[PDB]
Order: sequence, then C-alpha cells, then structure tokens
Amino acid sequence: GQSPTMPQGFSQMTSFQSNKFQGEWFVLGLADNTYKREHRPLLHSFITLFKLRDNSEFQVTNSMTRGKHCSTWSYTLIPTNKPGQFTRDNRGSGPGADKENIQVIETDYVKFALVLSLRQASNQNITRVSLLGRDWKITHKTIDRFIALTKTQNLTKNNLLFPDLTDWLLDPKVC
Repeated sequence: GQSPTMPQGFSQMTSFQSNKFQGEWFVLGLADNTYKREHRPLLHSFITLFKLRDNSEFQVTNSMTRGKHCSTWSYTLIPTNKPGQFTRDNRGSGPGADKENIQVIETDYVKFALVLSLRQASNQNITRVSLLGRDWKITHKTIDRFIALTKTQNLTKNNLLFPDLTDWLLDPKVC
C-alpha cells in the first residue's frame, strides 16, 4: 500500500497538536466512494469525539442518536511516523480485522477539521472523507475546503452528503 489517496491542493500538517485536536466534533461533511445518496447516513450529522488515549491515539467516540434510540461506538486511532497520519487499531480482531486509515489534512480547533479516512476491507478499500466542525454552524467557505478533499479523493458529487440540519435539539433525549 504505497498509493496514498490524499489531497494535492493541501499539505499535511507538519505540527499536529494531539492535545489540541481532542474534544467534540460535529460531522458537517461526509463523502464516501461506497456511499449511496438514497441510502444516506442514518442521521443528518453525527457527533464524533476524540479522546487522548495514551499519547496521541484518538478514542473516536461517535454519537448517533436516531430518534430516541442512540448508538455510540468508540475506536482507537493510532498515529504513525507521519504527522497527522493514523490507523484504526483492530488488533483485538482477526478474521475481519479490516483497518481504517485516518489522516487529518487540515484541522483548526476553533472552526473545523478536514479528516480523510480509507477503510481497507480486503475486497476493496473504502475512501471516505469527513468534514468535522467545532460547531454545526459551519459556512460554505469551510464546506468548500471539504469539497476540495472529495475532488482529490476522486469522490463523485453523488458521494457528497451534507447535513440538512433544519433543526438540532438533540440534547434532552439520550447521549
């Protein structure tokens, strides 16, 4: 695996502040080569949190409450030798230990985070891009930054799914 599907209009962060990237992140952008627009995400926008596991491993806890029924899952992102390059540790697995490569191309804790992900599922690798925000009131200026990723990752406009977010009072429910 020496073909890194990463943006050519951006540059990986030479200094990745792990202790600064941690916290809550709303998903304002979701693009995936194996995604379906009519079978789009179970929600409009999920809340994925990043906890400092050991030194830079991110415990990605995705909170997706569908109605009154919530589902939360946490994984551990393992940093590589590259600044801002991770992989979902699936060492506690064997048969289906398909891992997922996470790479933060452009994060800014005050506004947003451009995160790239490629899940190697053996049969094929899934290229997925996520546009995370500190808050959901992100603008198209910030959205466009994610669009650039979708372009470089060769993800068609069909793969681009954006949160409707006409109403988000998902607080006094669960999770």
